[PDB]
Amino acid sequence: YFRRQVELSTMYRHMEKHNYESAAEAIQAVRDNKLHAFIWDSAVLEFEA
Amino acid sequence: LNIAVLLGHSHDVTERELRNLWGPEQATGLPLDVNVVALLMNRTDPKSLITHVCDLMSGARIHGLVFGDDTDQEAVAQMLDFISSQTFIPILGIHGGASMIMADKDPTSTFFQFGASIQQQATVMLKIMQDYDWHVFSLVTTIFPGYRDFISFIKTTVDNSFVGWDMQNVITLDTSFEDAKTQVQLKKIHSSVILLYCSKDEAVLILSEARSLGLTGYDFFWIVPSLVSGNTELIPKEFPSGLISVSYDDWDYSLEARVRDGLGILTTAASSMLEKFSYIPEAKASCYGQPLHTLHQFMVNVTWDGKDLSFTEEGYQVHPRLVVIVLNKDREWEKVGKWENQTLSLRHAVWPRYKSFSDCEPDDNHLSIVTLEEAPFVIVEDIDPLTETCVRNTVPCRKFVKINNSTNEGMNVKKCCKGFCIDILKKLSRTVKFTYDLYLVTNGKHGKKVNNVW
Amino acid sequence: WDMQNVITLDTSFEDAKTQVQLKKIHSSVILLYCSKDEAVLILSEARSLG
Amino acid sequence: KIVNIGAVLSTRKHEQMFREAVNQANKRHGSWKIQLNATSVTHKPNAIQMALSVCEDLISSQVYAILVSHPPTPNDHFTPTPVSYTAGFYRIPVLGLTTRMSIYSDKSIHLSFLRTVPPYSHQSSVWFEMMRVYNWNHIILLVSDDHEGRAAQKRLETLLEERESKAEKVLQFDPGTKNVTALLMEARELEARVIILSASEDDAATVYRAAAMLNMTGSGYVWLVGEREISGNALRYAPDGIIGLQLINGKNESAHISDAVGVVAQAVHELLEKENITDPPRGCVGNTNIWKTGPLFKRVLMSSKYADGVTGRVEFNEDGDRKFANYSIMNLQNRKLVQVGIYNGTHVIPNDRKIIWPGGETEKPRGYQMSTRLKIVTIHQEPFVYVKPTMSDGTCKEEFTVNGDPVKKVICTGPNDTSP
Amino acid sequence: NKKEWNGMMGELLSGQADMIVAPLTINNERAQYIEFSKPFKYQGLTILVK
Ligand SMILES: *[C@@H]1O[C@H](CO)[C@@H](O[C@@H]2O[C@H](CO)[C@@H](O)[C@H](O)[C@H]2NC(C)=O)[C@H](O)[C@H]1NC(C)=O
Ligand SMILES: *[C@@H]1O[C@H](CO)[C@@H](O[C@@H]2O[C@H](CO)[C@@H](O)[C@H](O)[C@H]2NC(C)=O)[C@H](O)[C@H]1NC(C)=O
Ligand SMILES: *[C@@H]1O[C@H](CO)[C@@H](O)[C@H](O)[C@H]1NC(C)=O
Ligand SMILES: *[C@@H]1O[C@H](CO)[C@@H](O)[C@H](O)[C@H]1NC(C)=O
Ligand SMILES: *[C@@H]1O[C@H](CO)[C@@H](O)[C@H](O)[C@H]1NC(C)=O
Ligand SMILES: *[C@@H]1O[C@H](CO)[C@@H](O)[C@H](O)[C@H]1NC(C)=O
Ligand SMILES: *[C@@H]1O[C@H](CO)[C@@H](O)[C@H](O)[C@H]1NC(C)=O
Ligand SMILES: *[C@@H]1O[C@H](CO)[C@@H](O)[C@H](O)[C@H]1NC(C)=O
Ligand SMILES: *[C@@H]1O[C@H](CO)[C@@H](O)[C@H](O)[C@H]1NC(C)=O
Ligand SMILES: *[C@@H]1O[C@H](CO)[C@@H](O)[C@H](O)[C@H]1NC(C)=O
Ligand SMILES: *[C@@H]1O[C@H](CO)[C@@H](O)[C@H](O)[C@H]1NC(C)=O
Ligand SMILES: *[C@@H]1O[C@H](CO)[C@@H](O)[C@H](O)[C@H]1NC(C)=O
Repeated sequence: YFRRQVELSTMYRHMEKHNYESAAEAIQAVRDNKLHAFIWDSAVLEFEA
Repeated sequence: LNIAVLLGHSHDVTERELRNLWGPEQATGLPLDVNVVALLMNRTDPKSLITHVCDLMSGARIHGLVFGDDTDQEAVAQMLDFISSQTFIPILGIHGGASMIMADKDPTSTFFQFGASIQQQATVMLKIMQDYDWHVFSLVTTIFPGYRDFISFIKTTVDNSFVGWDMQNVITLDTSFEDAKTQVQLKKIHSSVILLYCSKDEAVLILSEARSLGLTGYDFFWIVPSLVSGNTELIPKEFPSGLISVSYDDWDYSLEARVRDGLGILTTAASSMLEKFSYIPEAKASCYGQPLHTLHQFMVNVTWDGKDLSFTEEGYQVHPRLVVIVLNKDREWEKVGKWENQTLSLRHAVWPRYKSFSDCEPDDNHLSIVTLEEAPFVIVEDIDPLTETCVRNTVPCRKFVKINNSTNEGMNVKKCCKGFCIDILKKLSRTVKFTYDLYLVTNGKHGKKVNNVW
Repeated sequence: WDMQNVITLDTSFEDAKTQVQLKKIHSSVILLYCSKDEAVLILSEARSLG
Repeated sequence: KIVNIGAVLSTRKHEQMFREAVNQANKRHGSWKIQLNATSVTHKPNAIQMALSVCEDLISSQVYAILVSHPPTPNDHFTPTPVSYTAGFYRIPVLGLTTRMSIYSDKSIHLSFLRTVPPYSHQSSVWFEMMRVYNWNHIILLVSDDHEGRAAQKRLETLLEERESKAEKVLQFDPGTKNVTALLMEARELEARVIILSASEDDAATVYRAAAMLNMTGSGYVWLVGEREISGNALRYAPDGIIGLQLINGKNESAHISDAVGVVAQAVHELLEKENITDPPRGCVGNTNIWKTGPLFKRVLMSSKYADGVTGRVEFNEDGDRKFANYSIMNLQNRKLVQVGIYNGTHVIPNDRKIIWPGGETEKPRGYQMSTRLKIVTIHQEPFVYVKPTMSDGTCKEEFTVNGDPVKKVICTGPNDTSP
Repeated sequence: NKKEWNGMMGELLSGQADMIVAPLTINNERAQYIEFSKPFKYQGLTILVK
C-alpha cells in the first residue's frame, strides 16, 4: 500500500532496511528501545496497549 | 576426436591459419586420434551442405563440425538442426546464419551456437535504457519470428518495473507496407527513441520509409539488435546516422579466436569425457540406409583458459561478449559498449548524438539548467547501489567531480535529486512543456564579481 | 466549459492528416461547421473511424 | 514451359486423381498461357535421403506449394520437417496435410508453414463448447506431453479468459512414467470431476490402467479425450461410456487432398492476378538470391477466401488452419463407437441417441460436490490466533473466561519456527 | 521475469487451502486475482511509540 503511493517512497526505503518477520518482534524491539515507531493496524495496538 | 572445420568467405578468413591452429595447440593430448580438417566452400545452398555433411561423416567418422555462415539465412542453422536430428553429432554454429537468434532447439538435438538468447540482449538494451533514463520509448515489431517471447519479456519487465516506464501499445506490421495504414502506425510513434524488431530486408524497408517520411530526427533515436542490423562484413544502403546496434560479432575478438575457443571447448569436453567413458567415438555410419554417451549433459560448465563460455539449457553461452556499436557519417561500425558477466560497461560515458544525420536541426526543447545544493530546496543523493535507479519523483543530474587536486580530469557522476525546486522544475516542465538538462555547479557557491570576474 | 482546441480542415481529405485530426477528438459534443457534402464526408469518415 | 507442383505421395490412384485435379485446374483460366506438371516422391525410411530427394526434385522444379501426404508412416518420429526446411531457404510456404502438432503450428521455428487441418487445441474450444453444453466451470486438466501441452494450456487459459474464469488444477508430467496415480488421487480430492486429457497412446493406456486401479471410472466422472486416445490399446483400455471426438473428412485422405489442391490452384491463380511474379531460383548451382515475393505470397495465401469444398467452407485463419469445421462426437457403448453428437462452426447439436455416461443414468452427472470438508489456514496473529503446544499429547487445557465461559478451542497443525 | 505469491495466498492459490479466516488486509491488488468478503472488522492504521 505504501509502494503504490507516489510520494511515500522515502518511508518505503526507510522501512525496507529493517523488515521484521512477526509483529511481536517489533513489540519486543520497541519494548527494549531497539525501534522508535511501527506502522500497524489500530485495534490490535489498542489491545496490546 | 576428429573435427572438421569448414568455412565460407566471412571476415576474409583464409585456410592456412586454420592449418596453423592445431600445431602448438593440444600439447597435453590424452585423446590420441585427434585430427583437423580445414576446408572452404563457395556454395552455401543446403544441397551442398548436406553433401559435405555426408562426406565428412563418411570421412573416417568425424565427430566435430565447426561452420560459420556468411549469408543472411538463419534457417541454415535450422537445417543444421535437421542435421542434428539425424547425425546426433555435436555441431557448433559460429558465424552468420549458423549463429543467429534462432527460435527453439530440440531435446533430440545436439547442436549449439555462439552467443546468447534474445532475452539477455533485451536485458542489455533495457540496462542501456536504465542508464540513459530514456523512459519514453517505442516498440515497433514485424511478423518476423522470435517476437512473441521478446514482446512478452518486455511486457513482463515493464509490468514488474521499479522504474515507472512510460509505454505505449506495440506497433505491429503485418505484411509488406501499403504506406496507407502502416504510415499511420509510424505516425503513432512513441517519442525519444525507436526500438525495432524485424529482419534485414524488413529493416531496409522500414528505414527507407522512415527516411522518406523523416522519422530520423534528433529526438527519435534508433536502437536495434543484431537481428535487425545484420552481418558485419557488408553494410546495406539507406541507414540513418546514429543507429545504435547490439551484436556480438567482434573484429578484435575475430572469427579465428572464436573457432579456436570452439576447438578448445570440443577438445576439453573430449578429454573430460574420455577419462569417464572409454569408447568415445560413436557416430552414425553413413547417410545411406537408416547414441547414449553424448556431450548433451556433460560439457555445460565448460571453461577453457578462463573464458566465460559456459553453456545454457537453451543452447547458447551464459555470459558472452556483447558489443554495442553505432554508425557515424563515414559509414563505419565502431565499438562503443561492452557487457561484463554481471554489469554493462560504458566507455563513452558522455553520450554522443552524431549530429550529422539530416538536413535541418534546432537545439530546441533542451535547456541547460544548473543549481546548487541547498537543504530545503536542492536535495542531491546517490543513486540506488543495488538497482541503479532514481525513484520517479526524483530527477537525474550530473556533476563534474574532479578526481584529485593534482589532476585536472573530472568525471560526470549521475545523482538523484529531490526537493522543493525539483518539484518546481517538474511542474514547469508539465506546464511550459520543456525538457530539463539538470546539472550542478562545480566552480563553487552562487556567484560573486571577484574584480570583474564572476 | 471544457472546450477542446479548434480542429481545422483545409479541403477534402488526404486521409493522412485529417484522420490524425479526427483522432484528436475525445469529447462528447462535436461542433461541426462545413458544407452539406463536406458534412456527409466527415460523417462517413467518422462512421469509418467509429 | 511448365510449372511443377511438388508432393510427397505414395498411392498411384491418388497420383491419377492428383493429375486429374491438375487437369481441372488447367481447364479453368483459359487466358493463362503456361502449363503445369506434377512431381511426387514416395516412401523412403532414411530421412537424409528424403531431404536429398526433396532438394533434388523441388529446387530444380520452381514449385509454388508443396503437399506432404504420408499419415501412416511406420516410423514413430512423424517428421515432414525437411520439406518445410528446404522450402524455407527462400521462404516458400509448404501446405501440410498430415499432422496437427503444435511444433508444426508454431510461427517461430516454422516460418510460413501452413496446412489444411487445425491443431488439437481448437478441440479444447470444442471442449469449451462442451462447457457451453453442460454449463460446467470447475475443470481438471491432465496433459502428458509438454510441446503441445503448453499450446493447449495457453488455449485453455484464453478460453477461460473469455469467460473471465479460472481452472481448478492443471497437470503436466513425464510421458512414460506410471506413478502419477498420486496426482490422480489429488484430482479425486478436488471438488470437480471434469477430466480433460491430452496424451499419446501409451500415456492414455497408462492413465486408463491407473483409473481402473483407483476406480476412477465410477459415478460422476467426466471422461473426455481427443484423437490419439482412441487408437491402439487406448481404444481397448478405454472405459465403456467415454466420450471422444472424430474429425469429419480427417481420415478421408482423397477428398481432403482434392479440396486442398483446389485451394492451392485457386491461390496460385489469385497470386497471378497481380504483377511481380518471381520464380523460385535454381539454388542448386551457387544461387542464394532470396525469393523476395515470400511476404507477397503470404499476403495472398493468408487472405485467401473460399466458398467451395467437398469438406466444406475451407478458409485459412490467422495461423493457416481450417475455419469452422464440423466435428463428430462419439460414445463408446460396450466397446462400440456410437455417434452421440455433431458440431457446427461454433455450436453442438446432439442427435436422437442416448448420451450414456460411465456412472448411472444417461442424464448429465453434476460432478460439483457441495464441499463437505473444507481447509482453513491462518497466520499467527497475536489477538486473533493464539497457538499453544499441547499439555501431554494432542490435548487442550480447557480454561474458562472471567464469566465462566470455556474458551472454545480447536486442534490445529503448525510448525515450530522459521526455516533457519 | 514473473512475480508470484507466497504466504496464505501462496498456500491458497496452490490448492493447499480452501478458505482463509485471518486479518485480511483488504487492498486492490488481491481483489484483481481472488474475491473478497464483507468485512467483520473495521480497522485502520496507526503508529506505536514509547
Ligand atoms: C567474468 O566472470 C568471471 C568468472 O566468474 C569473473 O572473474 C572473477 O572475478 C572475481 C572478482 O570480481 C574474482 O573473485 C574471481 O576469482 C574471478 N574468477 C575468475 C577465475 O576469473 C569476472 O569478474 C567476470 N567479469 C568480466 C571480466 O567480464
Ligand atoms: C506409484 O507411486 C504411488 C505414490 O507413491 C503409489 O501409491 C502409494 O503406494 C504406497 C506403497 O509404496 C501405498 O502404501 C499407498 O497406499 C499408495 N497410495 C494410495 C493412496 O493408494 C503407487 O502404489 C505406485 N504404483 C506402482 C506402479 O507401484
Ligand atoms: C561465392 O563467392 C562469391 C565471390 O564473389 C561471393 O560473392 C559469394 O558470397 C559466395 N557465395 C555464393 C553465392 O555461393
Ligand atoms: C553446472 O552448473 C550448474 C549451475 O551452477 C549446476 O546446476 C550444475 O550442477 C553444474 N554441473 C556440474 C558439472 O556439476
Ligand atoms: C585519487 O582519488 C581517489 C578517491 O577519489 C583515491 O582513491 C586515489 O587514491 C587518489 N589518487 C591519487 C594518487 O591521488
Ligand atoms: C589543492 O591545491 C590548491 C593549489 O593552490 C591549494 O590551494 C589547496 O589548498 C589544495 N587543497 C584542496 C582544496 O584540495
Ligand atoms: C513432368 O515431370 C516429370 C519429372 O518430374 C517428367 O517425367 C514428365 O515427363 C513431365 N511431364 C511433362 C509432360 O511435363
Ligand atoms: C475401488 O477402488 C477404491 C480405492 O481405494 C477402493 O477403496 C474401493 O473399494 C474399490 N471398489 C469400488 C467400490 O469400486
Ligand atoms: C473417405 O475416405 C475414403 C478412404 O478411406 C475415400 O475413398 C473416400 O473418397 C472418402 N470420402 C468420403 C466418401 O467420405
Ligand atoms: C511491382 O514492383 C514494382 C517495383 O518495385 C512496383 O513499382 C509495383 O508497385 C509493384 N506492383 C505492385 C502491385 O505492388
Ligand atoms: C458444415 O456445416 C455447415 C453449416 O455451418 C453446412 O452448411 C455444411 O454443409 C457442413 N459441411 C458439409 C461439407 O456438409
Ligand atoms: C451452426 O452454427 C450456428 C451459429 O450461429 C448455430 O446457431 C447453429 O445452431 C448451428 N447449426 C446449424 C447447422 O445451423
